[PDB]
Amino acid sequence: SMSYDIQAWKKQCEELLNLIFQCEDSEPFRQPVDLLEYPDYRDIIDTPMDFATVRETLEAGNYESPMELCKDVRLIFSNSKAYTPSKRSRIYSMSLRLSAFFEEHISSVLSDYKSALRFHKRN
Ligand SMILES: Cc1ccccc1NC(N)=S
Repeated sequence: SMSYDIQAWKKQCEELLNLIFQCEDSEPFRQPVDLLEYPDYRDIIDTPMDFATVRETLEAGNYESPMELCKDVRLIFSNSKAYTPSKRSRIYSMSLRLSAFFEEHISSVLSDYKSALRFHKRN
Protein backbone atom coordinates (compact mmCIF):
# COMPACT_ATOMS: atom_id res chain seq x y z
CA SER A 1 0.00 0.00 0.00
CA MET A 2 0.91 3.64 0.63
CA SER A 3 4.77 4.11 0.27
CA TYR A 4 5.75 3.79 -3.45
CA ASP A 5 2.03 3.48 -4.46
CA ILE A 6 2.20 3.45 -8.31
CA GLN A 7 -1.49 4.59 -8.52
CA ALA A 8 -1.05 7.70 -6.30
CA TRP A 9 -0.16 9.91 -9.26
CA LYS A 10 -3.71 9.84 -10.47
CA LYS A 11 -5.29 11.62 -7.53
CA GLN A 12 -2.26 13.99 -7.49
CA CYS A 13 -2.89 14.96 -11.13
CA GLU A 14 -6.59 15.28 -10.50
CA GLU A 15 -5.78 17.79 -7.68
CA LEU A 16 -3.32 19.68 -9.88
CA LEU A 17 -5.91 19.93 -12.69
CA ASN A 18 -8.26 21.39 -10.06
CA LEU A 19 -5.69 24.08 -9.21
CA ILE A 20 -5.13 24.76 -12.92
CA PHE A 21 -8.92 25.24 -13.56
CA GLN A 22 -8.91 27.76 -10.63
CA CYS A 23 -6.11 29.84 -12.08
CA GLU A 24 -7.33 32.81 -14.11
CA ASP A 25 -4.28 32.09 -16.33
CA SER A 26 -5.91 28.84 -17.60
CA GLU A 27 -9.09 30.55 -18.98
CA PRO A 28 -8.00 30.41 -22.71
CA PHE A 29 -6.96 26.78 -22.31
CA ARG A 30 -9.94 25.14 -20.54
CA GLN A 31 -11.99 24.16 -23.58
CA PRO A 32 -11.13 23.23 -27.16
CA VAL A 33 -10.70 26.16 -29.52
CA ASP A 34 -13.72 26.87 -31.74
CA LEU A 35 -13.05 26.30 -35.50
CA LEU A 36 -15.59 28.89 -36.78
CA GLU A 37 -14.23 31.80 -34.67
CA TYR A 38 -10.53 30.97 -35.36
CA PRO A 39 -10.84 29.37 -38.81
CA ASP A 40 -7.12 29.49 -39.23
CA TYR A 41 -6.38 27.67 -35.84
CA ARG A 42 -6.19 24.33 -37.64
CA ASP A 43 -4.03 25.85 -40.36
CA ILE A 44 -1.41 26.38 -37.66
CA ILE A 45 -2.04 23.62 -35.11
CA ASP A 46 -1.86 19.94 -35.92
CA THR A 47 -2.97 18.44 -32.60
CA PRO A 48 -5.26 20.60 -30.50
CA MET A 49 -5.27 20.00 -26.81
CA ASP A 50 -6.93 21.64 -23.81
CA PHE A 51 -7.27 21.07 -20.09
CA ALA A 52 -10.90 19.68 -20.18
CA THR A 53 -9.68 17.04 -22.60
CA VAL A 54 -6.73 16.19 -20.34
CA ARG A 55 -9.06 16.03 -17.31
CA GLU A 56 -11.49 13.72 -19.19
CA THR A 57 -8.65 11.46 -20.47
CA LEU A 58 -7.43 11.07 -16.90
CA GLU A 59 -10.99 10.40 -15.60
CA ALA A 60 -11.45 7.80 -18.38
CA GLY A 61 -8.27 5.88 -17.20
CA ASN A 62 -6.46 6.52 -20.52
CA TYR A 63 -3.12 7.77 -19.29
CA GLU A 64 -0.75 4.89 -18.45
CA SER A 65 1.51 7.23 -16.45
CA PRO A 66 1.97 10.78 -15.32
CA MET A 67 4.51 11.24 -18.12
CA GLU A 68 1.70 10.67 -20.65
CA LEU A 69 -0.38 13.29 -18.93
CA CYS A 70 2.55 15.65 -18.83
CA LYS A 71 3.06 15.23 -22.62
CA ASP A 72 -0.50 16.33 -23.35
CA VAL A 73 -0.24 19.33 -21.00
CA ARG A 74 3.07 20.36 -22.62
CA LEU A 75 1.28 20.19 -25.95
CA ILE A 76 -1.17 22.80 -24.73
CA PHE A 77 1.77 25.12 -24.07
CA SER A 78 3.66 24.38 -27.26
CA ASN A 79 0.47 24.88 -29.23
CA SER A 80 -0.05 28.29 -27.56
CA LYS A 81 3.53 29.36 -28.42
CA ALA A 82 2.94 28.43 -32.09
CA TYR A 83 -0.42 30.15 -32.38
CA THR A 84 0.45 33.20 -30.25
CA PRO A 85 4.22 33.58 -30.92
CA SER A 86 4.63 37.26 -29.81
CA LYS A 87 6.19 37.92 -26.45
CA ARG A 88 4.26 41.27 -26.46
CA SER A 89 0.94 39.33 -26.21
CA ARG A 90 -0.74 39.06 -22.85
CA ILE A 91 -1.82 35.57 -23.87
CA TYR A 92 1.86 34.64 -24.33
CA SER A 93 2.58 35.88 -20.81
CA MET A 94 -0.37 33.93 -19.38
CA SER A 95 0.79 30.80 -21.08
CA LEU A 96 4.31 31.23 -19.67
CA ARG A 97 3.03 31.80 -16.08
CA LEU A 98 0.76 28.78 -16.20
CA SER A 99 3.40 26.55 -17.75
CA ALA A 100 5.86 27.44 -14.99
CA PHE A 101 3.14 26.73 -12.38
CA PHE A 102 2.42 23.35 -13.95
CA GLU A 103 6.11 22.43 -14.28
CA GLU A 104 6.75 23.28 -10.61
CA HIS A 105 3.88 21.13 -9.34
CA ILE A 106 4.21 18.16 -11.70
CA SER A 107 7.90 17.84 -10.79
CA SER A 108 7.36 15.88 -7.56
CA VAL A 109 4.52 13.82 -9.10
CA LEU A 110 6.91 12.61 -11.80
CA SER A 111 9.91 12.02 -9.53
CA ASP A 112 7.78 10.14 -6.98
CA TYR A 113 6.22 7.94 -9.65
CA LYS A 114 9.57 7.07 -11.22
CA SER A 115 10.97 6.30 -7.69
CA ALA A 116 8.04 3.95 -7.12
CA LEU A 117 8.76 2.35 -10.47
CA ARG A 118 12.40 1.92 -9.70
CA PHE A 119 11.60 0.29 -6.28
CA HIS A 120 9.03 -2.21 -7.60
CA LYS A 121 11.27 -3.11 -10.62
CA ARG A 122 14.20 -3.77 -8.21
CA ASN A 123 12.10 -5.93 -5.76
C1 LIG B 1 -5.10 31.11 -26.12
C2 LIG B 1 -5.92 31.23 -27.37
C3 LIG B 1 -7.03 32.08 -27.41
C4 LIG B 1 -7.85 32.13 -28.52
C5 LIG B 1 -7.58 31.35 -29.63
C6 LIG B 1 -6.48 30.52 -29.63
C7 LIG B 1 -5.66 30.45 -28.50
N1 LIG B 1 -4.59 29.54 -28.49
C8 LIG B 1 -4.57 28.29 -28.01
N2 LIG B 1 -5.62 27.85 -27.31
S1 LIG B 1 -3.31 27.26 -28.46
